[PDB]
Amino acid sequence: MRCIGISNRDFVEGVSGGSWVDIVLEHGSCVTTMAKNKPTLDFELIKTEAKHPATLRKYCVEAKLTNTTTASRCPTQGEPSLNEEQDKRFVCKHSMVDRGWGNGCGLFGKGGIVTCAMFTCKKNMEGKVVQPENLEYTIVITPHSGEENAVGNDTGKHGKEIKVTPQSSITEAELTGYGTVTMECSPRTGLDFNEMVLLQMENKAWLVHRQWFLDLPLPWLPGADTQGSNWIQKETLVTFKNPHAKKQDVVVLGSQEGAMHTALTGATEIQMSSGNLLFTGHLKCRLRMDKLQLKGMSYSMCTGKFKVVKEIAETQHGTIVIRVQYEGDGSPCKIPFEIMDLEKRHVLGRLITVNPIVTEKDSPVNIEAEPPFGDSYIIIGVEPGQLKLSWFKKGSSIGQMFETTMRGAKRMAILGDTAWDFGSLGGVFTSIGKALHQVFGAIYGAAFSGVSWTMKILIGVVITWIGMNSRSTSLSVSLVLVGVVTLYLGVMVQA
Amino acid sequence: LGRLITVNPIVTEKDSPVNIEAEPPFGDSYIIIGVEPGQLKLSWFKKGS
Amino acid sequence: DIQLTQSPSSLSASVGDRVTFTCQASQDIRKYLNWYQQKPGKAPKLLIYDASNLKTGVPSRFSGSGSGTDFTFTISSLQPEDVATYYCQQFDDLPITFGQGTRLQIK
Amino acid sequence: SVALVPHVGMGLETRTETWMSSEGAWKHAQRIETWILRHPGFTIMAAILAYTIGTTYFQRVLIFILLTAVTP
Amino acid sequence: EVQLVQSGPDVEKPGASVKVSCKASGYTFTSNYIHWVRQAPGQGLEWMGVINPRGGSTASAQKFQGRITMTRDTSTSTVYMELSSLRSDDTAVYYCARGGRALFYDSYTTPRDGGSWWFDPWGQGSLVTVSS
Ligand SMILES: *[C@@H]1O[C@H](CO)[C@@H](O[C@@H]2O[C@H](CO)[C@@H](O)[C@H](O)[C@H]2NC(C)=O)[C@H](O)[C@H]1NC(C)=O
Ligand SMILES: *[C@@H]1O[C@H](CO)[C@@H](O)[C@H](O)[C@H]1NC(C)=O
Repeated sequence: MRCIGISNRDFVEGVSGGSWVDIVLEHGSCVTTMAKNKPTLDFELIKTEAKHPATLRKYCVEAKLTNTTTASRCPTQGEPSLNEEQDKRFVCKHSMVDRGWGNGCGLFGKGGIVTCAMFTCKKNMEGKVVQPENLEYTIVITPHSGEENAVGNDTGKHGKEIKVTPQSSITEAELTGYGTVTMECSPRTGLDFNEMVLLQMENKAWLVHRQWFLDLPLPWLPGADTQGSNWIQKETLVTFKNPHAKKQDVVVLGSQEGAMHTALTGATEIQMSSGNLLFTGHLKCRLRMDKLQLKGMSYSMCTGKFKVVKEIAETQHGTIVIRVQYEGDGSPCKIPFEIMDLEKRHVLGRLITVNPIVTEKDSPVNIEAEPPFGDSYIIIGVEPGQLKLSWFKKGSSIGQMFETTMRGAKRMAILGDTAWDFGSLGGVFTSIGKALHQVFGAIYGAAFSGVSWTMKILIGVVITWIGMNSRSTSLSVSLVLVGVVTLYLGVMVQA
Repeated sequence: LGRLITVNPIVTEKDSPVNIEAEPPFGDSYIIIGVEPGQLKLSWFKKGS
Repeated sequence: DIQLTQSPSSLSASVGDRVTFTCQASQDIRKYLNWYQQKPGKAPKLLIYDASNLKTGVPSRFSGSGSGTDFTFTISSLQPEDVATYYCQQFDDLPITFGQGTRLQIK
Repeated sequence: SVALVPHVGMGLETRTETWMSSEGAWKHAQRIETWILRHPGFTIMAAILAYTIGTTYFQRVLIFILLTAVTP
Repeated sequence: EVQLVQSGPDVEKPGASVKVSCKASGYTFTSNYIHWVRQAPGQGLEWMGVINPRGGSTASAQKFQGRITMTRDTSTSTVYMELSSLRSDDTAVYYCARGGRALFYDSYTTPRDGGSWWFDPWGQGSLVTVSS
């Protein structure tokens, strides 16, 4: 359950290795896995909670002025001074105007002049950071096989919550019966914190990488605060008028809050109310399944006479869940579920309940499977054959491989070479892939980082052009690589 | 492969926070102090090159 | 933030009785918690640190317990000189905070 | 100010949509084109420059689209 | 011995500022953190802030943001708390005490932590009243 309908999902066939598997899962996604045995399990990822933050920065989006004395000496000797220029809690500026007999005093010249203002800010940004510690993931790992009510409703208790923290490991999990399961995270391979900043505005928050959050303009102030009111900056805030000649003036700059939104676009937000809500991100766990029963063994095959309720329920491509309600005696006996061709048994489906089972009797047990690209004849019935349902799966085969390639492409993007890890145990080829793309894309994808939709696509077409006119066969190392990485990564990103 | 610098770490009188230092490789590292029920494994990553 | 709840607010008890307090934390504070005794007009005083630990010079009838968010302070045998108000203290994160206190009344 | 440096290319992205979500790009284009409509002369002179310098046809195209990009 | 002598009780007018002193003895005055905790009569304990004797680093709670300065004299081995814009709510008794910790400068949570912050080696308190 709990996967169905989320689309975007991750079928992982087989394990081998004697044990393990490599799963890369995030948030909006989820994962369904299988082996030649052991029950099909689903890994769905929910809230990530980093507990202890620590507060680095105070940005204020709004302030006000008052008091605000000013002075001028007269228009040579001296550059004017004012005592409140002392306390940096004021803001100060020198300017030059003029004076004379009209001003009354000396000398007829262009004078120096100064001003200062008291500075106070009501609104802030709380931005904090979290060390790659005190942070944890929570997972629901849900069994298939019946037990009514939803392929869905992630609420409700089946796959526990299996929490995990880098401070611990090995992720020992248990479910009813077979439910012994071993997972191992690699959170230190996760979002790469210490590059990260969590930023709380009035409520809404945003996760943005550190440097930019350092370099960002607007009034500075360090995490210590403590009455300090010590704000650096303010030059970019609070602009000063100087109309044509006389005097000068100071102006509260006005709230930038929205403009700050316009800035924080291009960043995943985060809700933070109590301590953390953190969503998104991704993680990599490795799965050792040894330790798993098939959930029932040595039974009798049903008896006969199933009655269906509901119908077909094709989602994505494949899984085709069906709901059925057994009628009879035989008690939790296996359900003879089969998927077959026309007549003349060639029989091929593939079934994911694996080993569906009747429960206590009355309860709407359900199933999911993968018919071929074409016509499908599905049969649950045995002794009087009791049932057959006609089905047709449109689409085909080639299109399937194609779309699959699209998914693997997106996964090469978004997630990087952890993507290469997302399969399992390709021996050499997989590893050498992860490394080649590792340092390779490490150099190339980044460095020509920090660029947006426009400049990306455009630089793409130009460099692929210069490739098209290149000589010495190096065009390919231009060109095919070029256009691919550039274009394909062009439209997919920036979401 | 690591390389361990406590060399031959040792328990004292019992209760006392004994400590260790070591040098993991340039990459991923899996550190294990545990034996009979395998006890504690800790995941680590050393970055760098 | 680290809201510390203290229960109950007050208790009356006969001498020799066993008495227990409970403090509940809005966040997991792990082993950081404290138990004060304070007699009126006196500065507060130490009893329990790390939620588990007596101080030297403290009578043995005192004890403390609990781990993640929840904790219990205990006096095995109520003694008259123990009349005071008691507290629990969250140190974690350093927005340093106390429990509201629990007063005793001897029977 | 925060008006620019809008944390875009950066990295880290994710599988889930972020913020202005298929707008701010479309925004960027529409506004600059708008400003083009408002100040056609500058387009004219710029294009002329493209026909002046380099001019290696593809070159012209390039420096032209840049002189469109050039307005802040 | 481990000891604290605060200055005697005082009364001030609203909006004013008051300066309370905390003198210590029985240890190295730079070896322990200082914190100020207030108790209003009809209330319990409230944590005002912190100063480090060594080096002068300081911090304060959000409630007293803007209102409270902390300083020291190492020569006298003494700390000074000061509150500004006194208001009737401020009327309470104040307390000062220590910490064993690591230093240079004053926060910590991961290092050591706890150990009778202000229950065994707490000053005698001092009463301050904001009144007209
Ligand atoms: C998702 O799970 C919940 C929890 O089991 C389901 O709510 C249960 O529904 C059955 C149906 O009769 C009740 O007997 C239970 O008492 C309900 N559990 C409660 C109220 O905690 C919910 O129905 C499931 N989702 C769907 C769509 O069925
Ligand atoms: C600013 O003026 C107000 C009254 O106009 C006064 O109460 C306040 O103290 C002044 N602030 C400074 C910093 O001089």
